[PDB]
Amino acid sequence: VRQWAHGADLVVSQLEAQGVRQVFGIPGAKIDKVFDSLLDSSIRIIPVRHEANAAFMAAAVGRITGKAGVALVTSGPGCSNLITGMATANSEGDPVVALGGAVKRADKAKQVHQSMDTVAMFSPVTKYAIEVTAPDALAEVVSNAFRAAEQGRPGSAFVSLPQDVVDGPVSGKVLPAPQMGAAPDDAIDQVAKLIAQAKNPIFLLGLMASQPENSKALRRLLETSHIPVTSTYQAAGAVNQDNFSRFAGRVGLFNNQAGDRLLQLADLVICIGYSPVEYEPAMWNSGNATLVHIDVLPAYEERNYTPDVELVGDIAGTLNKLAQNIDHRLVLSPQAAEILRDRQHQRELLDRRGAQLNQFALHPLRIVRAMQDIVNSDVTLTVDMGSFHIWIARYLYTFRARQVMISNGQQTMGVALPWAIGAWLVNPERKVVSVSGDGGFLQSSMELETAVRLKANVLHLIWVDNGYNMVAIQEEKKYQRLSGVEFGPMDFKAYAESFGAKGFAVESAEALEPTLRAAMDVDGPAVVAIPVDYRDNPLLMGQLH
Amino acid sequence: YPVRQWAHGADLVVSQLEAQGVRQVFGIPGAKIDKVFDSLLDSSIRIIPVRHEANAAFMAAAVGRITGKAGVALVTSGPGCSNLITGMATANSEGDPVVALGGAVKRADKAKQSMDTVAMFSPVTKYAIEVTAPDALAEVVSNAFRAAEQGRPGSAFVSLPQDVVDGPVSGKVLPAPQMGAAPDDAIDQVAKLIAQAKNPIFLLGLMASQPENSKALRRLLETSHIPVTSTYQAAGAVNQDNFSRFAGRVGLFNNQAGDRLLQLADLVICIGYSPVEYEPAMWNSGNATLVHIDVLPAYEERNYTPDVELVGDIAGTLNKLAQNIDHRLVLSPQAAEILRDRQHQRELLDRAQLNQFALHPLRIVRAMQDIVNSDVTLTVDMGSFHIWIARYLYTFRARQVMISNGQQTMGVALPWAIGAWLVNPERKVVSVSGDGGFLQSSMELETAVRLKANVLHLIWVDNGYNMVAIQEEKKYQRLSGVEFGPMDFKAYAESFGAKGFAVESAEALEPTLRAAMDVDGPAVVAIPVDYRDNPLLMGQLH
Amino acid sequence: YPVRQWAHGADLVVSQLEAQGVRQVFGIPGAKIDKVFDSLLDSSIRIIPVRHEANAAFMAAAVGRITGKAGVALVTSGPGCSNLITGMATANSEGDPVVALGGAVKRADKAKQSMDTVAMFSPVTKYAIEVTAPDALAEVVSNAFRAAEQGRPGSAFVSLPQDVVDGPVSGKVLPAPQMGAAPDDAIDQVAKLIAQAKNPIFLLGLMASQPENSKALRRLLETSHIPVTSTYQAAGAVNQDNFSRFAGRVGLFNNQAGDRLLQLADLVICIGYSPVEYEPAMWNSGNATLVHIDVLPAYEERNYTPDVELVGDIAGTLNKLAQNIDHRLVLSPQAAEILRDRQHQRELLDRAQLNQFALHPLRIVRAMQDIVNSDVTLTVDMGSFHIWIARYLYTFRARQVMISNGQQTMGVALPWAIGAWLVNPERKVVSVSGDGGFLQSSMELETAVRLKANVLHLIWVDNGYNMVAIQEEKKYQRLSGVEFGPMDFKAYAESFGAKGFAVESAEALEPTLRAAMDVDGPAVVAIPVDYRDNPLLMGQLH
Ligand SMILES: Cc1ncc(C[n+]2csc(CCOP(=O)(O)OP(=O)(O)O)c2C)c(N)n1
Ligand SMILES: Cc1ncc(C[n+]2csc(CCOP(=O)(O)OP(=O)(O)O)c2C)c(N)n1
Ligand SMILES: Cc1ncc(C[n+]2csc(CCOP(=O)(O)OP(=O)(O)O)c2C)c(N)n1
Ligand SMILES: [Mg+2]
Ligand SMILES: [Mg+2]
Ligand SMILES: [Mg+2]
Repeated sequence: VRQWAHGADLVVSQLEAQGVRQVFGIPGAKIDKVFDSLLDSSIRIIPVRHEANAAFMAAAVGRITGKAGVALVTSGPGCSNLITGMATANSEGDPVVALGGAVKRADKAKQVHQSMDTVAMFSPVTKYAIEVTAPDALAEVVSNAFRAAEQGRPGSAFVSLPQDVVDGPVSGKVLPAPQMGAAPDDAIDQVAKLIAQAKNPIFLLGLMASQPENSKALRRLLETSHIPVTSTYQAAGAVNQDNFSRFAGRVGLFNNQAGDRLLQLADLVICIGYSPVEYEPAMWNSGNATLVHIDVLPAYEERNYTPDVELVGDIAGTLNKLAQNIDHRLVLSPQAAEILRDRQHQRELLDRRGAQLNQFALHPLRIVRAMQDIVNSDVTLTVDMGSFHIWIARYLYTFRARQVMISNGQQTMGVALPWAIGAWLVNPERKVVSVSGDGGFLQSSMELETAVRLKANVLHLIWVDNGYNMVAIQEEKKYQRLSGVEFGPMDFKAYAESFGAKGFAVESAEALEPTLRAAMDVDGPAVVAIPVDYRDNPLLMGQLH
Repeated sequence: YPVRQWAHGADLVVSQLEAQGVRQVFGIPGAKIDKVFDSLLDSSIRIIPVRHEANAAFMAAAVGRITGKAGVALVTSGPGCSNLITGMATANSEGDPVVALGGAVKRADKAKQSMDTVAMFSPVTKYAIEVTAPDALAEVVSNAFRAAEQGRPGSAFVSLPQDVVDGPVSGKVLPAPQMGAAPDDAIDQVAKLIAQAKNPIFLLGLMASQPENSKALRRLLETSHIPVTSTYQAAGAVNQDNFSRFAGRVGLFNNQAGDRLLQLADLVICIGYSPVEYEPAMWNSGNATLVHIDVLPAYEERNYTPDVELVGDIAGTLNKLAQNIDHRLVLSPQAAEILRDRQHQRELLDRAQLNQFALHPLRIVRAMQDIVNSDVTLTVDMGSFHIWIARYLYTFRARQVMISNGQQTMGVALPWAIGAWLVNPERKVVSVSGDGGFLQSSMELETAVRLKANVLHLIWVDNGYNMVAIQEEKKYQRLSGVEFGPMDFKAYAESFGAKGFAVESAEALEPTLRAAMDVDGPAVVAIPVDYRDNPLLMGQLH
Repeated sequence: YPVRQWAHGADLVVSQLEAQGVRQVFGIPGAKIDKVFDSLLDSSIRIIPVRHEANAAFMAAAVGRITGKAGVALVTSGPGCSNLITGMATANSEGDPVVALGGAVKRADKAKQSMDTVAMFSPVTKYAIEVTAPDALAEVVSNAFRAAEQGRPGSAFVSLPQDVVDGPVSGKVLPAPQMGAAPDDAIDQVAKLIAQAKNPIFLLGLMASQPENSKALRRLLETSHIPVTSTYQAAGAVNQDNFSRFAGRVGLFNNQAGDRLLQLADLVICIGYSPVEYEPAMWNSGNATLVHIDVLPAYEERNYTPDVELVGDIAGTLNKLAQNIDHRLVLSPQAAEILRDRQHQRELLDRAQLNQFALHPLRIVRAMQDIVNSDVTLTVDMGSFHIWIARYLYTFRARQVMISNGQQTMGVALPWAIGAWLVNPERKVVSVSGDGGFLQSSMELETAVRLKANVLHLIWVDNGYNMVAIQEEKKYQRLSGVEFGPMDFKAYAESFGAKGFAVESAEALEPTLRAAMDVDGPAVVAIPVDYRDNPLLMGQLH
C-alpha cells in the first residue's frame, strides 16, 4: 500500500487500473479534486454540457468495449441530472460507473436533509449504489462498482464520494482489474443430442448474446449449425439479414416476424443470453417445444418460460463446446424454409429501390433509403426515440452498419447524439451516424459544442415534423385529437452552424442523397435537417404488435 | 403442470410450495393471510403455529440450512411482518435460505390512510417483493425460492395483498442451477501454484460447509493433506478427528494455529469464503498468493483481492483440482511446529476438579460434551457461554452445530433446535443459551411440547447479560443495565408441560443432564454459573 | 446551558435526556451502545433493563401517552434495533410519543461488509435520523423529542454510531410550541353554525383526549350540552356518567347511537380527529356541515372534506367557542329517541346467572368491572376478549384505559401496564390479554417482579387464537393454525416470583381476582373461557 495525498489520486489510479481511457462529466466544488487528479493521468477529461449526456456517452462506451464507461459529476444537481442516464443504461444492460461528489461525511446539512440522499435516489435505477464512508476502502468500492457494472447482466453503478474523502489523505493500494467456466459438459452433451434430433430448431438471442466477448463463439455456432436465428432488440446488432441467410428478424415490435412463426413451429428452442423481460414469453412460447436456456445466470421461471435444460456459465465457452458437438448443418424442414421464403417476400414488398418517392416534405421510406446509402460496415449508427425509430426498426434488415445502438426499453429520447459521440471516441477513425426527431435532438443538442470541440466525426440526422409525432399518432388513435404534441419550426442549419459544425437543410427530395453524401464526407461534426411527411405512419403502425 | 383457473390465489401459492418440496410452514395466522392457512388444510404441507413470528424465521432457517431448501414462514399483515424482521436479518447473515410469505392490505388500500413492508425488509434480505400482478403470483413465489436457495443463500420476503390471495387467479405451478466447474485452464494454473507452495493452507467459508461439496472437499483434502482452517460459518465442515492437519476455527481467538498458518502462507486457497465471514485484515498479511474459489466472483476488499478466481460449481472445481495433485504435502518446519503447538494447546486447555457451585464454565462444557453425541444436533445461542463453547469446539463431536451468528442475535438456539428436530424427528437436539437469550424465545416451549419435539434446552444462569457486563467492566470498571432478577426455571419449564430441572450442586450436574436427555420430548435444565473466571478466557479473544 | 467539551458524546446525550424531563430509560445494553448505559449511572435517570426490546417501545409508549413527554427506549445495534420495529410502529399508530435511541457501528464501517436501520424505521416513525455530525448530537436528539411530542404525537428513531457516543464532542444541552387558538373570525363562523344546527354532534379524536384539552373540552360540553361520540383513540375523553348525552365509541359496533347521530347530523364538529381513527365513509353521509378542529390542517379524504377548518391550539379554540354559545341544545325528536335507545340498549346488554365453566365472557367482564376502580389504569391487549371489553366500556370506570390498537398488535397489555405503573407507582394497574398475546411479552414479568410493579395481569384462556378462529369459521367453516396446547399459568407466574392463580370454577373467579388485587406486587390470573357465544357478539360488528 501507499500513502496517498488525496483519495482522488487513489480513485484516479484505480480508474487507470480499470483501463478507463476517458471520463465524461461536469466539475463542481465537491468533486473538483478528482478532475484535478485526472490532469496527472493518462485518462482524458471530456467535459460535457449536460450531465445526462455524460451517462449516455458512458453507456455507449460500455456497450461497445464491454468495459464500463465512466461519468464524473459534482454533488446535488450534479448527481440528480444523471438519473435518467443511469436508468437508461441499466435498462439496456450497458456497463456504466458514475462517480458523484457529495458534501463531507460530517456535514450537518445531511441531518437537516439539506443535501440529496443520492444513494436512495439511484438505488431504484442502478445495479449498485453506495456511498464511501470509509476512506481506506476507496479503491475497494470503486473496484466493486466496476465489477457490479461489467459482470453478470451488465448495468449501471453509482458511487457517492464525500468531499472530505476525496480531498483528504488515505492509505491503500490499487486493486488490479471473471474466470467462470462453461456449462457442465454433461448438460452440453445433452443439448447437442437434442439438436441432432430436432427437425425445427431455432436460436433466440437476447442481451448477453450481443456482448463482444461472445461474438466469435456465436458466429462459430451459427456457421457450424446453420440453425435459424431471431433476436430481441437488446441483441438487434448481434446478427442481421445480410450476415446470416437464416436470420428471421428481431422480435418484440412487429406482428408478422418470421422469428415468431419459427418459434411457434419449433420443437426445440435455444435461448442465448435471454431474459423473459426482453420479450414477453407468451408472445412466442407455445410450450410444444423443448426449451434450453443458455446464459451467465439461471432463468427467471415464468408461466411461459420454464426451461427444460439450463446451461449456466461462460456463454462463449458453452457455445464453443456446443459447436464442437455438432456433426452437420441443419437441413431446413419444408415448413421452416417456407417461413423464410415468406420473410424474403415481405422484405421484397417493404423495399422500393426503384420508386421515385420525390414528394416534399420527404416520405419516411425515401429517408430510410437515403440512410441506407451512407450507412455501411465501417459506420456505427445510433437511433433516438420517436416515430422515425419505428421506421428504422422495420428496416433494420437493410442497414449494413458495423454496429447499431437502437435498443431503448425506457424509450428515452435524446440518446442518439450522445451515444454517437461515445461510439466515436471508442473508434475515432470510424464514422458515426446519429438520427433523431426534433424533439429528441433539442434535449441533448447542447452536446453539439462538445462534438465540435472534439472534432468528433459524427453526422446527426434530424427528422423534422415540428412536433412529438410518436405521441401524436397514439393520441390520434385513441382520441382522434391532439394535445401537447405540436411546437414551432426552427432553422436547424443555422442552429448547427452557430456551434461551428456543418449544417444542412433538405429543401426537396432530389437534394436528399447529395446532401447526406456531402455531410458524410465532411471531416468533423455535421447536422442535416430533413422535413418529413408522417401521414403514412398509420400504415406502418398497422404492423405493430 | 397446466395453466389453471384458481378459485383463490391462495390455492396457487400452496401448490407452488408443494412444488418446492416444502413440508411444513411456520407462522401465526391473521385476517389478511388466513386464506393461505386455510388452503394448507387441503395440502400435504403441515401447519406449524408458533407463539411469536420471529421464531418462525429462526425455525425456517434451521430447516433451510439443513435441507438446502428454503424454510417457510407465513405471517399476517402489520405486526405479523414487522415481528419477522430480526429473524430474516439473522438468516440472511448466516446464509440460511428462508422465504417469508407476509400478508398485506388489499392493493387499493395501500396508499390509503398499512406498512411499507417491502421497504422494511429490503435492507435485511436478498429478495423483497410485493405481488401487484395477480397473474404472476406463482412466479414471484418461485423466484423467491430461487433467490433464497441459489448463489449465496439468504432470506426472501414476499408481501401478499389480501385481495390477491382471496381472489381468483389464472396460472400454473412452476417446477422447482446447472453450472459447471471453473475453467479447466484455471484449475491447472492453481494446481501448478500448489506444487510450488511451501506453506499452502485452505481457508473454508460458508459454501464449503454445504453437503453438496462434502465428498469433493474430503477427496481434495485426503489427496493433498494440505492444512485447513475454517470460519465459524464453516465450523462444521471439518473437525480435528477427521483431519489431523486441521488448524481450528478463525475469527474469535487470538491464538489459533489457523491464523499462524495463514500468516506463514505463501499460497492461500479460500473455498466458499466471503470477507464478511472473517475480516481479511485480520489474516491477510498481503504477501501470499491468494486463490478464490466460490459460486460467485470475489467481493473484493482492501486486503482480499485474490490473484486467481475460480467461479463456478464448487464440487466440480474441487474434484478437478484433486485430480491434479500428484504428491501429498510435506509440512515445512514452521508449519509442523504450529500444528504441534495446537496439539500442546489442546492438552493444556483440557487439563481439573472444578466442583465449585455455582458451576464453573469448564465443568459445564465438559458435561455438555458428554451428552452431545454424533447423532445429536447442537444449537448455540449468543452470550458469554458462546465463547466458552467455541473455545472447545475441537472436543465437541455432534452431528452438527448451529453456532455461527454474525448479528449476535440472542434467542436463536431453541427455535433453531425445534427447526432442526423437525427435519430429523427421530434424532435428539440440544440447544443452549443464557437466561437473557432464553426469555426472548422461550414461548416456543409450548410449540415444542405441542410437537413432542425431542429437544433439550440448557440454560447457563447468571441472572444477567454477562457478555455485555464483561465488556463494560473492562471499559468502565462498573456495570449498567446488565443485572436482573432470578427465576425458578424448573417450574417455568413444567408449566408448559415440559420436564424441568434446576441444578443445585456440582455433583447434581451430570445426573440431571442424563435424566433430561432420557426424556422423550421437551426438557429444560437451568444451570447456575460462576462467570468470575471469564476475564481469563477473554484475554484469548482478538 | 453553556457550550462544553464532552469526554464522550454519550455524556451529552444523557444531559439532553435530563433536560427533556426523562425519568427512566427502557432497553437492553450492547457493545455499541454501552457507553450510554454507563453514562446514565451518573444520571438521575433510572435504567430499566427489559427482557425484549419490543417491550421497551411499549412501556415507553405508555409513559408518553400519560405524561405527554416522550417515553425513551435505548437499544444496541443490529437485532437490538430491529427488535424495536413493531413497538415503534404501534406507538406511531396510536399517537404515543416515543424516542428510541439505537446503537450502530462506527460511521466508517457503515458501507463496510450493519443494518440500514434508518431505512427500516422510516416507514413506521415520524422521525428517523442517524447522527453523522458529532457536533450536532444534542440537536438531533432534541429535535427527535420535538417530533415525537408535537403536532400529532408519534415515534422517533435516532441511530447513534458507536464512535460518536464513545468519542468526545463539543456542544450544549438544548432546553426543552406557543401556538394560539384558531382565528377568532372563524370561531364565530362556527358558533353561528351551531346556533343554526338542529342536530349538532361532536366527534372526538385523539387530540381531544389530551389532558391539556380536558378543562376546555368539559367547559365546551357543559355550556352547549351538544351530544358526543368518540373514536377509540379518544375512548377515555368522555364517558356515560359525566355526560348524559354521550353516544358511545364509534368504529367497532354497528348499533351505536353515535353513528345514528352522525347520520342524522346537519352539523358535525370533529375535534382532534383524523380519518385514520374511523373511516369517514362509515359515518359521513355527505350532506352535513363538517367542521374540523385540530392542531394540524385536515388530512382530506373522499368523505372527509371539511367545510370549515379551525387549526391551532385546541384548548384555546374550544374555550373561545364555548364563550360564543348562548343557549344549550334542545334535542330534536330523532336525537332524543336515539339517546333513549342507547339507554334501553345498555339495560339490555346488562341483563343473568352465568355460572358455567369454562367461564362465559360476560361473567368475566362483569367481574373485571368490579375490580377495576377509578384509581386503576386498565390496559387491554388484542384478541376476542378485546371485543367483549369494548362492548361494555360504558360500564367500566377506570382511571384510564389503554385499548386503542389500530395495528392490532398482540402483547401490548402487560408492557403498557408496566409503563403506566412507573408513571404512578402508588396506584394499581390491570392488564388483560388472551393466551396468545400473553406469551409474546410475558418475559417482562421478571421486569415487573424486579421493579415490584403493582400490576395484575388477567389471561382469558381458550388455548388458541380465537379472534382469528372466528373469522376463519365464518369464512371457511373450518379452522387452521389457531389452536395450541394448554398451560399451567399459575406455576408460570410463580416461577418468576410473582403470584399466580388459575380459576378452576365459576364461583372461584371473583375471590381469585380479589386475592390477586390484594397482592402488593405482580400477580397473574389465568381464566378459562368458553368462546362459544362469540358469534352473537360478532353480529354486532361492522
Ligand atoms: C425524456 C422523455 N420524455 C417523454 C417521452 C415520450 N415520447 C416518446 S418519444 C417522444 C418524442 C417524439 O418527438 P421527436 O423526437 O421529435 O420524434 P417524432 O416522433 O416526432 O419523429 C416523446 C415525447 C420520452 N421518450 N422521453
Ligand atoms: C436481540 C438482542 N439484543 C441485544 C443483544 C446484545 N447482547 C449480546 S448477547 C446478550 C445477552 C447475554 O445474556 P445471556 O443470554 O443471559 O448470556 P450470558 O452472557 O449472560 O451467559 C446481549 C444482551 C443481542 N445479541 N440481541
Ligand atoms: C404480532 C401479531 N401477530 C398476529 C396478529 C393477528 N391476530 C390478532 S389478535 C391475535 C391473537 C389472538 O390470541 P389471544 O391473544 O390468545 O386472544 P383470543 O382472541 O384467543 O382471546 C392474532 C393471532 C397480531 N395481532 N399480532
Ligand atoms: Mg418530431
Ligand atoms: Mg446471562
Ligand atoms: Mg386465545
